[PDB]
Amino acid sequence: PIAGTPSQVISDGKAIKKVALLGEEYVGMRPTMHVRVGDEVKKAQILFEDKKNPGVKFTSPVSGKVVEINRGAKRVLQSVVIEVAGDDQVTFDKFEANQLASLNRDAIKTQLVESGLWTAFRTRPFSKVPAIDSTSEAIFVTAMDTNPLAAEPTVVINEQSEAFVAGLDVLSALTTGKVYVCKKGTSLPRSQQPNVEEHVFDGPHPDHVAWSINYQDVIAVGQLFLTGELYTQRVVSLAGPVVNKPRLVRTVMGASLEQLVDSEIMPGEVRIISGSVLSGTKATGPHAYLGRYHLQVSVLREG
Repeated sequence: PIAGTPSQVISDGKAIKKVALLGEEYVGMRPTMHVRVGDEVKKAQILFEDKKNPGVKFTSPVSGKVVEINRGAKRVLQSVVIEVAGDDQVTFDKFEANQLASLNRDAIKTQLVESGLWTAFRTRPFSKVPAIDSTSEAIFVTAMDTNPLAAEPTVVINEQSEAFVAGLDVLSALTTGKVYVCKKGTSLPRSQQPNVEEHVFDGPHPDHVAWSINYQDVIAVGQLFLTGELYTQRVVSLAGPVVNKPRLVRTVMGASLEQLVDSEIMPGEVRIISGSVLSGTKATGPHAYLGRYHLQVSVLREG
């Protein structure tokens, strides 16, 4: 019973020379561009802002040069594409791990907003990035994944136990109430803060607004406050019936998916999806990049 089931083992992904942010992934987003084609950007430099969500910043995952600003019907921002070059970056304050749970909420927000990592959060429902002036009594951490062919979160978190817990400690200070780690039964490194809860699930077989953030973005939150640098590493499941060796591969936020799957694939006509067949983007043309909230890439036969 495989049908493209990934080996839950991490290895290096194929080389990535360009990345993008995808404008249509952010509910209600109406962009104001802060770069144009030809601009050089640092990692964590702002590429655009949302007119309908003032103060939220959408920042570059890499140092490089803006090579494409793709727009569709009614001029919607499809993608801002950055060709990797150099290692320039905006840096932020760093802290000892023992200080994180005691930081002030407003300083936490400012660092998350300024770095762009604030976009990791989405409200429930509406699925919008929270307003920067808002708070939540309930931050949910998704440390499980029910999508077919997803990466097992425990395997990823095991490489990054310190940063995962550090991220939970930051969230424990950010929430006005509790943090809820949604997980399968398998044990995980545990925050020591009393308002971080675990919610254990098993499956599948086969204002009062909560926020949600996935476990890889929690690792990124811990790295941001421990090191002062935006942490753009991703571990994604590369899987599907036409993937020769489905497995977990290291890549970067926003990675070119044409470059990521370069001869990982059996011959024939195939379709690349950022995310899963249940929740994904057809990764073609200006959309052929890893979506902000996607932790897997599915490649399937065409018919």
